[PDB]
Amino acid sequence: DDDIAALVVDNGSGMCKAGFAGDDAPRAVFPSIVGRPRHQGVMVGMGQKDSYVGDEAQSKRGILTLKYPIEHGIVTNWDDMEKIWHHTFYNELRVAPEEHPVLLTEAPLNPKANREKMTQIMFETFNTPAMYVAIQAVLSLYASGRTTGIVMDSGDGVTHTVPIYEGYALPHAILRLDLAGRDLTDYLMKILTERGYSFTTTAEREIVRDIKEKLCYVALDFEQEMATAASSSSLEKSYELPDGQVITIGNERFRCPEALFQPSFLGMESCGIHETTFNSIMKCDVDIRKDLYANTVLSGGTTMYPGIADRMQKEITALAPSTMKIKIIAPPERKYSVWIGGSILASLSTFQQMWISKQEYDESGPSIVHRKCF
Amino acid sequence: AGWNAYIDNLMADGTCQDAAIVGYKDSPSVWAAVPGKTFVNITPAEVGILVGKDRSSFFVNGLTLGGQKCSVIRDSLLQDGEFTMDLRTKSTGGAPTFNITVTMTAKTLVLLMGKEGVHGGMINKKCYEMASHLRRSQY
Ligand SMILES: Nc1ncnc2c1ncn2[C@@H]1O[C@H](COP(=O)(O)OP(=O)(O)OP(=O)(O)O)[C@@H](O)[C@H]1O
Ligand SMILES: [Sr+2]
Repeated sequence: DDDIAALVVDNGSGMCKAGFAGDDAPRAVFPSIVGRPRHQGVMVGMGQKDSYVGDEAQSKRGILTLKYPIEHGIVTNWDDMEKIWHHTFYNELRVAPEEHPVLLTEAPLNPKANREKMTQIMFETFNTPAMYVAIQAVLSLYASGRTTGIVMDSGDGVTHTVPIYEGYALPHAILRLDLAGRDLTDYLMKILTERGYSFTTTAEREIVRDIKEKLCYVALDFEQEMATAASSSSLEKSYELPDGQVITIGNERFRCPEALFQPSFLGMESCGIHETTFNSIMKCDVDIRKDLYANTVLSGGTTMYPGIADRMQKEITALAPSTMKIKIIAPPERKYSVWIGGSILASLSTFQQMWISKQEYDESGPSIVHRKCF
Repeated sequence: AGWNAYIDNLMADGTCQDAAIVGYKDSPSVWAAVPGKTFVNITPAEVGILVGKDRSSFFVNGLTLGGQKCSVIRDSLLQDGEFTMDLRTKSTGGAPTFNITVTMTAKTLVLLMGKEGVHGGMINKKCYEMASHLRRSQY
């Protein structure tokens, strides 16, 4: 009951969500950036603070230089990830690390030495009673109330299709696609600027993020949808600049998420998202495939587009053997699946016999993460 | 009593339901196994699969251990300083399934099956600590 409860920390490329096990939603969701002034700064209503972290650095992003620790799901910068975590405990949840076990999540296929460095930091640097590292797609599955299935996880920096047999991700059949939400904010701004629009001032580079999230749609049939842009009337919608000015968006709204299905739109040779779910399924055990088609779960902010469940269904139904029951699952709380799957898991009395304890870390060293976290 | 001290050891704390030591060298041969359970029955063919040069078709096709069918979850059996392959058992007719780790030491293959509800990591960690004690023995 609150003070004592593990803290679930979900470490996303664009966003971090952190809270307490047994809770329904993340208590702190924040931007995954560290921003240092690159000109000796400090407001005189703060210490000589030259790294702002999370959202208090979003609102000075324009005056600051921002480093992204997590990248395509993997941590590229270890002291700036250390900063983020210190801010998670000591400023966002207002917690003490040495009294709470932590469940940290991690990327499917996360490099060996990364798993060990986050075991390392957490134990030696934050003196954690215990910890566990779960793959993100597997907590998306548990939170839908399922144990076998394949999750299609699309965040800001990566997409993976993960087949899971009985709570265990099958690493050989995991496939990674480096095209997710940022790729789609970027491509939206270029097709909007191609229409002679002007997103010239800093804040307003972040104003394409809201058009993208507010007006984009996934088309069932891109082709009959494009001529159901030329039979206009109802497709153009408008967006208002801070500047007072107006935007009008039409074929762009559905042409943006389409780069997920056809990454040729982006200039990428990659298969789209519908083929990658199908190619992980083909790499799995012959006797669980029928289970993986019946349990295709989508999770992550980039899966929030209207039409994506239907269009994912339509498309997997075309590649799949002519009989498979294909059940695409798209729980309405799926921007937060990885965090509430971990909150469930780290609250079961089941889980306390599943952590790596301070004792064990001493006993073994950092290597033990490979043994116990699968 | 010999290799049996390892297996009665593995079994000591009521998390496993089976254990076995298998010389994979020359003709594979079980050297100690929990009597009358599955691994007492492992065979050369299946050993050949566990230590096979083809490290991939066991992912689609599956493998049997005893006559028990099993999905391969991780395989880092032949990989240095890893030595483990982790497996889960396939069911029919609703029966429970079970995690398995196999650890290759210099000569031995130590396998150990969890009871229902025990998590793949307890097994991996336990079967690996036991096997360490084979590898630091020229076994
Ligand atoms: N309604 C929406 N439509 C489209 N995209 C959305 C919507 N809501 C959020 N997003 C996008 O989802 C992304 C954030 O999702 P998410 O929290 O899953 O990613 P992340 O965890 O930070 O990244 P990663 O998996 O790469 O680690 C952002 O790019 C955001 O623009
Ligand atoms: Sr994520």
